[PDB]
Amino acid sequence: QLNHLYGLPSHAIEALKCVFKEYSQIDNAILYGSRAKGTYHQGSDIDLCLTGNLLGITELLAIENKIDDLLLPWKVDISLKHTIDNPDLLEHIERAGILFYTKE
Amino acid sequence: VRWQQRLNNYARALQQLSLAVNLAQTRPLSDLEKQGLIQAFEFTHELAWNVMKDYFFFQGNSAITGSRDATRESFNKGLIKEGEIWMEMIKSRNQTSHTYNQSVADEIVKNIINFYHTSFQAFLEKMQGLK
Amino acid sequence: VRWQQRLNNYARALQQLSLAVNLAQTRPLSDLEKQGLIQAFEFTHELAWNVMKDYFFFQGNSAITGSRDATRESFNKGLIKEGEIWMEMIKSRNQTSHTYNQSVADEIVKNIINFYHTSFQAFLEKMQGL
Amino acid sequence: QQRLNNYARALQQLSLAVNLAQTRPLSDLEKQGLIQAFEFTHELAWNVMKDYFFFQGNSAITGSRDATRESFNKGLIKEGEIWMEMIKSRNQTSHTYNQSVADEIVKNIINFYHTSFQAFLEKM
Amino acid sequence: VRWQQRLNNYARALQQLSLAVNLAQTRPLSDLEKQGLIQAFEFTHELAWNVMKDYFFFQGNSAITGSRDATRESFNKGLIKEGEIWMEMIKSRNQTSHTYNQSVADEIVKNIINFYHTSFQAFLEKMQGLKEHE
Repeated sequence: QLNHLYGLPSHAIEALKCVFKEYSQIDNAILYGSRAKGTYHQGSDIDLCLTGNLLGITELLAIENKIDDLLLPWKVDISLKHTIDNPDLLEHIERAGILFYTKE
Repeated sequence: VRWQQRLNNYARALQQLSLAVNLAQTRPLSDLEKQGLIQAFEFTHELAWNVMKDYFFFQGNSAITGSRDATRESFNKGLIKEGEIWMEMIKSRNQTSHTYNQSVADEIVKNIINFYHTSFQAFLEKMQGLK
Repeated sequence: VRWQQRLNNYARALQQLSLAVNLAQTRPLSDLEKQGLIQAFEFTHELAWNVMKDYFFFQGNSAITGSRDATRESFNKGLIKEGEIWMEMIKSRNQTSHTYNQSVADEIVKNIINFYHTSFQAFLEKMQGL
Repeated sequence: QQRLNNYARALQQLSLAVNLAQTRPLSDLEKQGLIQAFEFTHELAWNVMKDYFFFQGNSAITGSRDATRESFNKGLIKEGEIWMEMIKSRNQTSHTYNQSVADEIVKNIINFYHTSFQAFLEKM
Repeated sequence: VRWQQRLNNYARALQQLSLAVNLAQTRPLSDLEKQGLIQAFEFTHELAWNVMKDYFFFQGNSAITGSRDATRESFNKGLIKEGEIWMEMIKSRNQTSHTYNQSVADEIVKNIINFYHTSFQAFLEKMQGLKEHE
């Protein structure tokens, strides 16, 4: 109930940022979907898109396994940017996507 | 049908757990009674997440395997409202073997009395309304 | 709107399913091809019932918890006219883990070819008409 | 072994609950507590067996059944039937909300399991 | 006792998967055959992790709930060696329910042919060796 952004508590956002910090191949991560539009309900998914060039499906599935181990209640749909060929999905990410994490 | 029998067994288990919790909210429990409360929470939560799994299979979702998947899907589909509490329930389950250290047992008992019982009752009311 | 994007993805999946079906109607399929047809059907049905869920959420309905509730509400609301075939779709989905038994796989592909594909096309037309 | 210490503590707490059971009737919550005591005590015990056999160059122990059978074959336990029944009780834990299952488990705990646990501690 | 029947079913599923993987070794596969290959891996892995659960229940461990707990316990107790590969299997399942991605689809097929099949066969050889009767 006590949220920070996107209807999520601060510690959840930071825990995900933590898992992304383990991967130097992640240039950034963009939040899209309902939590980026404000049209989210309590148990809504967390839709994230990892922008990175050195990221393969191997790292993709490893990150998903790490996220799962965080034991968060929300589901996380993670996807690599350069692996998407759905024009509609791309349009939505570039129009309504919020910068969720940045590598520094 | 299957998830409705699991829900009846869950209701019985939650009756027992509610007796235990209500005893805890009126007077401090001994170590043995704390361990018994932990055991009651354990079998109640087992029944609960199996109820979620059965219900979602009945809905056409056969991808759920364990308590994690069941809990997350229940949170996403509105069966439960406080997901973090159910994830902590799972974490408590994972600590069952270390309840002989009184610190772990006390923490789990606090969680059972202050949070898990309300969530179990809410889940029982929700599922019963979907029969 | 969410249900319209879901409907676009569902149209893509149903087009792939239509390719697989037209192949099945041109010549017999190997066992591997039957497994692939089952997979395409699963993609299509998942996307279809999620389209239904999204559309009803646009109507102020949050009580859709899965494919069964979505199908029942689609029948009650007129989105689909033969709820029995969609209940059979749910049965086929729940049989997915046993398709190594080739009788189960054969039953599922039979249902896909003879019934499910047409219902998917009609559902696509209906949702495009809303 | 370091795990033998924790086993001794868990067994001490289990003994307290058993000694209490002999003097007066236990309530349902206390019966469930005794079941949980047996739970963590037996977990500690069979993991003790596993560690002891691993130190002897035997990483082929995959669970409590393998450890129990190996110990029975090495005289670490004298009545392997009691430990097989213990394994049986462990698997009935989710069903202790049924009064019959709980009473069966509790009876087995008080009559046989406690003595076996104590004898096993003595040997280790 | 129950894990042995499960193991037999797993052997049959693996046979079907082996036929597909060996076919892919002789020639490329069509998109339909690739989806069939994924389907074969899915019902092979579903049976595989249920064999782990059933066996550990036989051993007296009734704490395992899902494929995650079952894979972790299998690696810990020595039933499998490539723990990470089996964890990758888990996140490769149920891609029917997670939108669709062609590139991802192709990478799972590559992982099935180059790693998963071998892990399945080794797991079958280990479990069959642990069987003593029936």
